[PDB]
Amino acid sequence: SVSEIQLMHNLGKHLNSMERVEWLRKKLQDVHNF
Amino acid sequence: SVSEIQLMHNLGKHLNSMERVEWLRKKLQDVHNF
Amino acid sequence: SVSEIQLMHNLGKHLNSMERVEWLRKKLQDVHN
Repeated sequence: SVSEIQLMHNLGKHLNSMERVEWLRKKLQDVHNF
Repeated sequence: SVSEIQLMHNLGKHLNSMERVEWLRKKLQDVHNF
Repeated sequence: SVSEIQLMHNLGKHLNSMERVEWLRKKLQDVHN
């Protein structure tokens, strides 16, 4: 049904969310430093 | 300062985590019809 | 979707080949010296 390009798009968004959440968790001490 | 192989392994872990959620969702959907 | 599982699985297989080839390439470069 859903094209491969749409699954790839949705998977890409989920991957971005994972990566951005973990990035912020790691750099949260640096963000407080300002 | 992180290796290319490491970037690949970290991407692969995220992908594998998403895959396990989908596998479990499918297994539960079958099971709930008993 | 099981077509989502198929995609994810095939992407994981491509990534595993990319890592193996990348590992070999790096072992070749390290010896090129």
